[PDB]
Amino acid sequence: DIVLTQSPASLAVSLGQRATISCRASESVDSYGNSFMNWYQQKPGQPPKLLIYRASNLESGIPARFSGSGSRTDFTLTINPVEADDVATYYCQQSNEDPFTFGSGTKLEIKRADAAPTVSIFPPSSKLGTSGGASVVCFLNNFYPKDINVKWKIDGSERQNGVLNSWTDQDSKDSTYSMSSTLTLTKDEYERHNSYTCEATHKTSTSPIVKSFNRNE
Amino acid sequence: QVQLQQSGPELVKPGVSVKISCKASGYSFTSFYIYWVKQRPGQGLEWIGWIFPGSTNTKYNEKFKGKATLTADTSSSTASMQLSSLTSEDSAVYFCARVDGYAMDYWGQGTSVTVSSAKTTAPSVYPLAPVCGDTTGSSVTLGCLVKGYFPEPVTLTWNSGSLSSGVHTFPAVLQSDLYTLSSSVTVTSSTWPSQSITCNVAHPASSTKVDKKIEPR
Repeated sequence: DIVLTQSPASLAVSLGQRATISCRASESVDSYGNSFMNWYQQKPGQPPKLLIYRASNLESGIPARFSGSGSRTDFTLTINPVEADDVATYYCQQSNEDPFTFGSGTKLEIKRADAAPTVSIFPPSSKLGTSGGASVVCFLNNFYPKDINVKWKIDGSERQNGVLNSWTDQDSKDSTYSMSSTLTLTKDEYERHNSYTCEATHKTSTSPIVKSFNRNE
Repeated sequence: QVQLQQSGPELVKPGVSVKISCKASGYSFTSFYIYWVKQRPGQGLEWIGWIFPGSTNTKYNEKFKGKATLTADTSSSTASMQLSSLTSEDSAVYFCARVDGYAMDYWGQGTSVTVSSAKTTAPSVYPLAPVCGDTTGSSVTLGCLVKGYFPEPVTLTWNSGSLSSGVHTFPAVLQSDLYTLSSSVTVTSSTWPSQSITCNVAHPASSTKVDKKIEPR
């Protein structure tokens, strides 16, 4: 009912620097005398955690580095300095009237030194062959930034059918990303070809990291 | 110690109502408001309605009025929400929150409801040992493949939870009405295979607790 918009939608801030988050309102929530604007921190898989209520007053247990301000419709939350465990989507909510509404979302991400992924290729297990399946797994662990492309090659030729990808959220300590790719194939298709290469291009190096295995062993 | 304990995950067919419980402990149940919040996967937060455990007093969001009903039992100190005839746009994470005017102080874990009209399928656990060949050295990675299951979630554990520091758990991605999820653990070469590293996989719907030891191929 009362629209709350957050700017920007996503911000990148280096460790130890200042981050500014805005929350615009369609109606003045500060009515009657005091501001009824709350702030929340939500890490993936976890419920939102209340940081600051009424724009100014912080909740007990929350560090003083989390600071909020604003009145009427324009409200701002700042974190100074930022830490590795600040990776979360931050929300502003309003009380006042009439059905309670949350903000819009603003994802916080940390900029750090560029890291190269440690690539590890895994052949299908012996129990996969008995079931009739064949999944070749490839893990890309601890790298920055998030932008990465994985290309599967079977016997020198690229394969894009049956590729399953999943990206992790930023680490609460390392502030790094991780990705896993799997070739969902059948036993009939697996035994016909020999070489399987996992290839990944990144900003850290022009040469792609190629990890491969042969079925012949 | 104020706590809110919500129920487990839920799989429902379209056109079936469901009750979601929220157990409260550590405070006087009848003296505080309890708000309920909906979260569409990969989206923002939605306020559903509040309930006062003292007596029958509720106010709902106009978008949820004819769908959500709130009840509270004083003797068991549990807040319960019923959601009538669930659709595709109802598959979300529902939260219960303790509110002391006018901010949500304490939260539950959140119940993940999925609809979803597919059959519940058993997960298949596959151990991922390093590429064939008697070791490589330095620091080797181990993996665990969970292929073809329904529905969410799957709780992944390594050695009952002792070696849970260098673990990368990947979010599940749906393919052809089936979920797939992987986990990788990176350990030093000195502690493998001298120390036995096991993969603990648990699934609620199929009621399966498959434990698999990763042994060199």
